[PDB]
Amino acid sequence: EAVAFPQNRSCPYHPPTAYEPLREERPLSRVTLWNGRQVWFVTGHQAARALLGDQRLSTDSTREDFPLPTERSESLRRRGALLGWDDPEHNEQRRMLIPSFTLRRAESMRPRIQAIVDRLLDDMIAAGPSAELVGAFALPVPSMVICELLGVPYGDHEFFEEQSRRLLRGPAAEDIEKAFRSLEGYFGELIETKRTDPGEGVIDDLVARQREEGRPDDDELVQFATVLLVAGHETTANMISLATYTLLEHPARLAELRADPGLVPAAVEELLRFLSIADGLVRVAREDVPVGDQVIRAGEGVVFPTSLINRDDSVYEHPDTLDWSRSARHHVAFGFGIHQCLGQNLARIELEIALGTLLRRLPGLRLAAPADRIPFKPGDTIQGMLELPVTW
Ligand code: HEM
Ligand SMILES: COc1ccc(Cc2nccc3cc(OC)c(OC)cc23)cc1OC
Repeated sequence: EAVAFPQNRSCPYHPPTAYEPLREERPLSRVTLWNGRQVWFVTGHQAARALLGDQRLSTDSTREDFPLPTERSESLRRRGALLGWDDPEHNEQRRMLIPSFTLRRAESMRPRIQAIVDRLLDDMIAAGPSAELVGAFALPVPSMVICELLGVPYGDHEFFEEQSRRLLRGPAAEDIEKAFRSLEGYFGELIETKRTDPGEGVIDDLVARQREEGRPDDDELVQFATVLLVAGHETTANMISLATYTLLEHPARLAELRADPGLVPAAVEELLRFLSIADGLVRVAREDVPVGDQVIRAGEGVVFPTSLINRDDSVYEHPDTLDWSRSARHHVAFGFGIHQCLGQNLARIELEIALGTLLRRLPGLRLAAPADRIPFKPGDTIQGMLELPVTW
């Protein structure tokens, strides 16, 4: 009768079935972790937005009291740049990157994103009448965009796409570490190069702050480049793959987007909301935080089940249904407040161009395998498809 967290989805595009009873307990419920530790489970949309702006919640997975949802994550110590930091140190870091992630900067990259998407679909269409869309499209689009974002030179695009793929797919754990060391090593060299080279992108922008205000040291700069890739790659890739699967499993919603390409921006917001692939943001209370007449005591864990929060029926009528006309505004698929996704302006435009161009170019797109033989991620990680066999 106590509900374990995290759990696997049964259906790639719905929250795990066991959480259903807890949806009625707003704004706070509770779940049990692998070791019997109980944590708060924020089911209320308004409560979730208020808590995610609260400086008394911490992302510091270095603390002995930080809830590690799995036994496997028990090995989490170094603090990860931006997300693994509290303010003021977190804001100091974010302030240096924010100017690279304006909506104007997002908008300026449309033609570069269009060219990446067009090149990958041209290659996929030329290669044959079927594809594994995760490897052929969903995985390389976001890593190639992050190339353009960071200012990786064209000649290095292949190496970068490959090493970023090993990072996610790494046949062996040794491939994941070699890829990581290879990219950190590579970012090191590219910073020296960009000292004695021109360059547009986040890396040149941070070489500029460095000179102009001593600001990012070279090790910090490498950490920023690494987290940007890691935060930007699988999230975007999994939205492309699971959005596609989901669209193919809802023929009448897919037909409305084919009919009216103008709906695609609204559709991307509704898919972010409905899919909520960044499921289960984790905090610990540093101090007592009240919510109504309930108190989250110092040292107690707080889990934000993105997928349920984005299906709060006091905000979204018929929340478990895909609807292109119902405002998906104020969704928390990119989080909210202190740690709200830095790359969300860019992510939205990648999704709009990737899905918009796929639909335009491949009107016959359909699953090339039965939908229940297609593997998807377990409950303890970013949700999404591991493969997506398609034909057209
Ligand atoms: C569909 C794509 C994406 C989704 C669904 C997504 C989701 C999220 C979420 C939910 C958070 C908040 C995590 C928490 O509060 O615990 C986050 C943070 C972040 N995301 Fe994204 N994200 C996406 C794309 C990207 C991209 C493209 C970048 C590119 C650089 C990026 C960089 C970041 C960074 C740096 C943070 C930490 C911000 C901070 O600590 O202040 N993300 N993302
Ligand atoms: C800056 O640090 C990061 C930022 C984002 C990510 C990717 C990510 N973003 C938001 C929510 C996430 C939520 C996740 O699990 C529920 C997850 O599993 C690997 C990755 C997530 C990884 C990061 O690396 C530690």
